[PDB]
Amino acid sequence: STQREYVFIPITNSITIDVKITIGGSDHITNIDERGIHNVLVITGYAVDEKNGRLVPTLDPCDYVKGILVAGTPQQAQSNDFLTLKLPANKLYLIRKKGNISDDLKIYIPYSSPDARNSMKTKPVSISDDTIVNNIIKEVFDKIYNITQKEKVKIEKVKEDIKELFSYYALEQ
Amino acid sequence: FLDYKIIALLHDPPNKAWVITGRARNLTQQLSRKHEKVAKYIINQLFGKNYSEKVDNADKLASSIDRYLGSIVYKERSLFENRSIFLKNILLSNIQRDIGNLFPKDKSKLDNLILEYKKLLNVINKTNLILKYQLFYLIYELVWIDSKYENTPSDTRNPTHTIFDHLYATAAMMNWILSLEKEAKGYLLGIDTIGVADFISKGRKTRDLWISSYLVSALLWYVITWFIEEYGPDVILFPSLRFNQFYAFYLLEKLRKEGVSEDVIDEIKELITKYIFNGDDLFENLKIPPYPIIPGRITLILPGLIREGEEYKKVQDDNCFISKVKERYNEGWRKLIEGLRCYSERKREDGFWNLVCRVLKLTEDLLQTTPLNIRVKQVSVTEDEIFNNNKLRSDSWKIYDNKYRQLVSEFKKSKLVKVTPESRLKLFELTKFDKLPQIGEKSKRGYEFCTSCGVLPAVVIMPKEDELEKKLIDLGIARDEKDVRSIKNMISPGERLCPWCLVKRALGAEPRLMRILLLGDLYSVEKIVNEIVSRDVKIEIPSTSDIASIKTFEEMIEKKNEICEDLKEEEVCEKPSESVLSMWQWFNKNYYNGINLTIDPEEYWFSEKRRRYYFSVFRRHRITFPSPYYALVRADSDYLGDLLEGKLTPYLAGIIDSGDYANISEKKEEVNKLLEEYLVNAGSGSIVDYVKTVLKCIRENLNKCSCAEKIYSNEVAKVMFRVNVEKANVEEEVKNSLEYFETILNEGRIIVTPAWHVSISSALNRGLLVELELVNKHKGFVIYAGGDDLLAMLPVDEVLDFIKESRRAFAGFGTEKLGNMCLENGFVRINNAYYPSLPIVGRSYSVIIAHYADPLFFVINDSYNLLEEGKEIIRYRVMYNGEYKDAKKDVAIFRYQGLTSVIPLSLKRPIVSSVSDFNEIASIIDVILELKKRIDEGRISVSLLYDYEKYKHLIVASDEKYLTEFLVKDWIKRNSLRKHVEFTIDEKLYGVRLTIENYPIKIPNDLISNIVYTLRIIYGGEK
Amino acid sequence: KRVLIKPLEPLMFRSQGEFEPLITGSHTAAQSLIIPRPSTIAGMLGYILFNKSSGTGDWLSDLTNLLATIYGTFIETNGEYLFPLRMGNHLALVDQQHLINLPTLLEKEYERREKGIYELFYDKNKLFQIINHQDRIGISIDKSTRTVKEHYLYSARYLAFKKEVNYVIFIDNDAISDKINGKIVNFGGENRIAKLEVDDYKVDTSIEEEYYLALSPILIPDEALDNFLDNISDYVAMGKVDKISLGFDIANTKRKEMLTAILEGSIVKRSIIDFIKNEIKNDLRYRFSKYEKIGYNTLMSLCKLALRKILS
Amino acid sequence: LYEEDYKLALEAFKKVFNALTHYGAKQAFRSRARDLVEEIYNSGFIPTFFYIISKAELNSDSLDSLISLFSSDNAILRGSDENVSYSAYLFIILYYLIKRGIIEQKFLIQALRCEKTRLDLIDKLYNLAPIISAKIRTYLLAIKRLSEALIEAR
Amino acid sequence: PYYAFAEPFFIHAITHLHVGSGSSVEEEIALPFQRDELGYPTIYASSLKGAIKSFLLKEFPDKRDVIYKVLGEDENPEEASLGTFLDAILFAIPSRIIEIDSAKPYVWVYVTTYELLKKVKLYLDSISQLSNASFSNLKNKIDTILAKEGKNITLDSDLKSAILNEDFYVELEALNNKIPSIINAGVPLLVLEDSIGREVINRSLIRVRRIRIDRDKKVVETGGLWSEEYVPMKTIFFSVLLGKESKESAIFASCILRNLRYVILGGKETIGKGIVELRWVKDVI
Ligand SMILES: [Zn+2]
Repeated sequence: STQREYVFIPITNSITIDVKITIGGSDHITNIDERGIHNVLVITGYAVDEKNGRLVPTLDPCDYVKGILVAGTPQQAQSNDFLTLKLPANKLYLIRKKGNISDDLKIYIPYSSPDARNSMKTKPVSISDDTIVNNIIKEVFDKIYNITQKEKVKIEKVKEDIKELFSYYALEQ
Repeated sequence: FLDYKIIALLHDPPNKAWVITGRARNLTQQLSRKHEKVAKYIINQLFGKNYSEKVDNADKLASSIDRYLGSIVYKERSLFENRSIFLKNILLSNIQRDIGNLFPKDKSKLDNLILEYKKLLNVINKTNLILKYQLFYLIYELVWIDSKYENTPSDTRNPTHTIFDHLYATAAMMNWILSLEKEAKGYLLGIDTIGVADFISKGRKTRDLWISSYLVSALLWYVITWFIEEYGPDVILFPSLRFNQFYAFYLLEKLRKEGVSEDVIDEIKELITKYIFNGDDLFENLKIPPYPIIPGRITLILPGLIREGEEYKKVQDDNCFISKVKERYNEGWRKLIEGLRCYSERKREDGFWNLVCRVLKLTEDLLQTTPLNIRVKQVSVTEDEIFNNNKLRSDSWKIYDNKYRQLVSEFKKSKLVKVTPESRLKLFELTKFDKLPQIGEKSKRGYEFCTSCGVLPAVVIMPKEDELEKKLIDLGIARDEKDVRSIKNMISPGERLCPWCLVKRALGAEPRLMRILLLGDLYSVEKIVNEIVSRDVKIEIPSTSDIASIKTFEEMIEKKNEICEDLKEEEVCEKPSESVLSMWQWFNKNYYNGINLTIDPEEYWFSEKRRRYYFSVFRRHRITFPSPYYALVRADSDYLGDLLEGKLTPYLAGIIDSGDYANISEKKEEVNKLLEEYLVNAGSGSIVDYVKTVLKCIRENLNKCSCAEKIYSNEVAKVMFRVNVEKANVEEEVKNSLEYFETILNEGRIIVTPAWHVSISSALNRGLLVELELVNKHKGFVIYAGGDDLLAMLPVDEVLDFIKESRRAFAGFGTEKLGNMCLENGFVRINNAYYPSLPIVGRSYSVIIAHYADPLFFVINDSYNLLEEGKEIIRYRVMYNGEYKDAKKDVAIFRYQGLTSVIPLSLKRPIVSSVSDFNEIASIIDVILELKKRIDEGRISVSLLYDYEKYKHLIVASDEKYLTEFLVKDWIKRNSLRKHVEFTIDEKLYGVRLTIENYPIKIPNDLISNIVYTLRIIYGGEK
Repeated sequence: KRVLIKPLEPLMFRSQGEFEPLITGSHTAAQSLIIPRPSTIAGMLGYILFNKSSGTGDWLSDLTNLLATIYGTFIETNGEYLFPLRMGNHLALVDQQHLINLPTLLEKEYERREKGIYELFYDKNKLFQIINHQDRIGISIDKSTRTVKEHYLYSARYLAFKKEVNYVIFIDNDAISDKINGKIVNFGGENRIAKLEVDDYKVDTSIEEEYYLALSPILIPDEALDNFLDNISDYVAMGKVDKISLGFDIANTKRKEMLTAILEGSIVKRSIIDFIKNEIKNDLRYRFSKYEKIGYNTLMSLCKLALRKILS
Repeated sequence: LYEEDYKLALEAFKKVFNALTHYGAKQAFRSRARDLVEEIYNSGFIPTFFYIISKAELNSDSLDSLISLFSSDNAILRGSDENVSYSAYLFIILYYLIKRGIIEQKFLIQALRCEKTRLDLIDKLYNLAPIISAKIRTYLLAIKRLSEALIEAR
Repeated sequence: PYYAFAEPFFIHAITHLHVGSGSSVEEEIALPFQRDELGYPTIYASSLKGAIKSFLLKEFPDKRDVIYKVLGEDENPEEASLGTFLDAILFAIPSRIIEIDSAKPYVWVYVTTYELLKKVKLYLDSISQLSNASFSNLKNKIDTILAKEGKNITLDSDLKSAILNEDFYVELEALNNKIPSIINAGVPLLVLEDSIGREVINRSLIRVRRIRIDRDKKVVETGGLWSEEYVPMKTIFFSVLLGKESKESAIFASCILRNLRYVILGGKETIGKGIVELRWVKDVI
């Protein structure tokens, strides 16, 4: 049917090769129309493993991680370490809801093993160092959204939101 | 198009149902698609048709029925061949009206009216400007209904639309259908005001109240004045102007000093008097619309361009739009303050104006901000959503509904944070140092607060009591006696007023100044105050003690000939030579009865030393001592603001609650029974056998596009005739109709469209006029309107009947005429008219039996909360198709200093499903009225009220019907002085229980106990 | 560290015409704030530690020279911690279990979030199970006439508690949390008594987070007012902003000040902190540091019990 | 608190209403319902109860009718109006005492059979006369209302 | 500290009492008593302090300055007050008893509930700290009683059962220990549980319908009929008079407080409703 994938947005270079399909159908959940990014999904209760940044399953509700949603199943060499599920479009913490969904959606999430050997003394990290914000514009918003550099003349507007909208926690271990 | 949009509003002759399928064949005979000819004929002297693409999709994307009766049948009159002109209800589907032999006729009767415009429209000097459009947008209805012509429905197939509403929705959508070709940024603008009741309640003396409710409406009116000529009329979408005592006033003034002729206004002022105003005290003789009838919940539709004089800029300015509305609102407040300053200078020497002349210079930095904040959103549409590269795009029916959902969700997202307008002011510099301007007593402890606003630091302080005369001279206010008179007269000693409440008292002493912002870039900021100086139009305004004394007023009036003898040693039988014009119709129907109704009953027979006088005067002249209690009724509609979105909550209040629209699939079994029944009744003629085929095809055994792939039932038989349709593709009859109905019964609401909104708008306006005439038929006094609600004072005796007559009128079912709104059983019926009523949406009243000397702020805020919380906490048993369920809204709450009683009004959850339902609306109030008659006229002893305490627990504890019947019957018979009376509870009221949880108010649980509580409240209010 | 203030009887914190959610039986000339503004707790502590070394001062420099950083204030039943929650002229008291998952409610679907809001303020709101709003009428009597002394009739709405309730505030420098323990004081209002009882209950004191909860009114300098009241959606998500008077100084018997604030219990966004810090950077900033010193600008993490000031 | 007694009384009255066949017995029962409640609280419970049983004529057949009336619903206690109504009111009092556990039900249904224990029943009631004056007032007044309402005056 | 000394005391209603409040909730009463928060009668500290001040300003007219200082001034609020009463908490109401199965027959007993005892605890706890005369025995009685919360307990032995106020039957679980008499009334003291103690107390309040008669024709005047609610005789309230050391609070307790014992509280003094006796609980236990 119709499926999509979640993809973390870290500050570490675990971002290059995680996607396989760019359009899937004709549309993606994460829309960017003349105002900045929309439909940014947050995963609460789980932290990251930035070195190969993957979702560490915690129970702390203080821990949240953010990422964008696009269509596709990742790289066709996976699904024995990832989160494949199906929720009727009402049980997803999506920020900047612009449109509607058909009350059904198949999602993929990059998941990690807890690494049950250490105490998860986590810590959140913010998006700064526009140099990183610059060279991350290409790797995530070009191979995925071709409309950029054609309809988004306001790159400087969609730059600040990266540094103010997206954030997450990390183990730091 | 701009200044050519009349063909939009006029595309059809309102005798459109009479020329379809030859119902009148002689209309196209003696003349120099079939109906569009006379349409093209009647669009004369100005322009032909704009059918290339100006009106095409606008008519397509306003009717919301092209998707209902098929896109080709919607444009093939000769299908289902309906000679029968049935008028249908918009909200209902079964309420009908028959239309016969009352229609304009060709070339000898069609001219009896078309030139009567040109008796009053043409003669004025004008380069075909939009004032014609501003003098056609309203008086078209008037020249029609004055020509005793019956409003015809829109489509002989689906007649849930009056031709007038059809063409007005056309004109409305025309803005969008035009603008989204050049810049493609048409808009749906929504203006809203924050904390209306919170603001109104900030006053005293009932003058502050009236003018506060008038401010909240004018300051919003002034916003559209800068918008009803800037890009002309027809734009203000939901608050309609079809019956609007503010559009009228503005017009009749706009035909002065703009296009002023004399015989013209003679022709129309009397004409506009009948069908929009009805009040002998017109706009004139007050020079102000007497009723604040702007709700605040207003929305507008926008092209996306701006004209700077003979030249409009097709420029985006995407969001540099709503800030213009905000600066216009601020500029209206600035204009009102400037006018107050000018009027203080013109009144340079007069006490009450020697103060405003003083304060309006003591502080001006503070008053630069409005005393009421508005809340504005703006949703956007682009040509990519109307057309697919040239032509009408799919889902174009869905957008307007989706856009309105977007706007309402923007609003409900802004309700989550309330910003009191006082927060806008800057006070840290003043309140930290010795910087506050205090007149009178400068409080040595920094400052004090207003005794009306309550929160802001007052600027004026009048002493409480030393001798109440000298201290005004001592502390730099009076300095003489000619002015301390007005001082003590307009603001009582011991008062503390902030700047804003001081302005309120000023305006309540000079209402005409509202014109300053009531016209709107139509006069000069000094022209109006000059007209005010050149007159002495005194205005009297009822107080609380005033309205607490209607009956004794009328008994002095009926005893006028034997009372003035015992009178005249206290100057009450005097006559005031001046012509005071109150906005209180009951005063206008009196005060020429040799009685100075312009007095303060608080002073004479509500005082502490003089009442002992008057009671003696009363004890020998057979008049009851006055009642120190008035009533304060306040209505409000259930889910009206959510009826505008199509949700079923107004049809089933309590059954289908609000929150049930997240996972409405849980409540599926009823939403079907509502919508599919509506539809199969929606649309008379032969289409009934058509919508019935597919109604359940959605999931019975047919999947998507699957009833359309199997059912050839009738469409193939409505075709194959002479020349009718030349496109053989018959799947289009159902290929998309199935999707239409699937959306409808999958999303659980009616597909919202501009026609829906303008129809409900005109309905709200008519309901206003009705309720206004109803309050005035009683001896009450209106304080507000707005469709959603109504606030008004009225004596304690005329409450119940009023309420009983209010709801029944609000549901379009009455017994007497309303000036000219000859009410029907579901329609309003102005002289040979039939406009649909609001028969399914409920209504809820709040009543406060308040002693006159009570703190108006508190009584108004309590009347507000006792309706808001009460609206969402009360529940009661309602018979859902026989079996009982629990309802939420549609009650009437009474309050007599704590003593409370909630009275339901429907007890039948789909409010109306039969012409006989109207009889049982608010019937419990008729029960109470009958019982009051039997108790007062002495057929049932008073002790029946108190003797209920013993039958309370028995009747409450009996779950059997006839047993409670016998119980209540002998409770009635025991205290039944005649002993063979037939006063009998309606036999359904046994068992109706009311649960009120999660709040500490004490409410009886059973209906029969609430009835006696209501009776006790009403009686004890009259003593 | 943490201070408990149990009211020994109904008690009133005067409020100017601010609370109208409650269906009042009769009127009353003065309502009572549900949670005492931090000016009141500040002054209540300052009353105990008052000497003649005071001298001149805008009632706060002299006040700040007596105490540590008071943090906030919230309710405390037996075990439970109730917290203020407001959505615009509509107050509520709820426990932590329902704060933890608000952001989703504040950003979810239309009708889902309407459901959530409704059941928050009506169903799970434990206010009316704690606070009863009893009204008291008072009069005076001239010993001569032995009747009511004319013009002397005041009506006040008190705050009556149905069960043992404390007020929880956190402070520092237990060098004063000794001279304060077990001391009954005239906690703000017309001569009402509450008992102080300090314990040792360590809590977090700094956290970064998307959404915060204002346990105490956040003060607006009014130089930001103009450029703040236009974009509330950037800063506040749910609550109420309006002018409040700080209080009434006992030093020189005057109303203290007035400035727009975000009332106790209000969901603000993390865009608040940068705004306030990067709006006032001068004598204003020192003034507002004096303010926050007595528990004014306070947030609380919606996830776990952790506080933070704004300008520090 | 005695706010369930407005339902208990309803049940007992429904029973004794469907139990009396001759309408004259119903009107006589109404008379008793009005008369006895004053005496119970003026003259004491024990004197009024002695009066009631003395006018009730506790014979084993009418006693069996009452026993079934406790459990059945069609039970027909018959005889004479002025004598079956007193038994009906005694049934009212006993229905109360059973359903409020003031006296144990099995003990009652047993002592209404064995003549010897029928006297120990009266003894028990003597040991519960103060308790059965406070509890039963509301119940008996409800029966009074129901009697005046549902049984048409003679 | 600014609260150096406390002073708990009982308020024994010699006659009936009426400390009014405008018609507010009117469970068919037009002039109700002063409710607490739960529904129990209480005396606001405002009324209590005002009446006590008014009384002392006559029976000690020379010391008008000391009364002024300790209890606030009339027109000179240059200085606050140095004494302060807490809201008088209802402590024990009388109630008519028909005691089944008991030795020493009684016609009336006192009645309290665990709610009232908790409210009294709150006071005694919050006071013992500064109170150099720690009422450890009294507070120990009150927190021993509170151990049995949830049972209709009696502070005596020989009740075992009773019918209170001729409508409510209670099985009085006794005290498994011996407790000295809280007051010097040989009458027992029942501590009922709540929701049954609300009835026995709610029914022990004298509600009275009153009328006004036309002086000339021995007939009622129209509208001259209302109801009132009094607190019965022998009722006992509890309160504390706080204080901050002032060197005239010393004399205010040395001369004034230990001297006075009878005071007129509440309204309707002409109907003789309000003579009340003040017993300081520091000389008794
Ligand atoms: Zn004011």
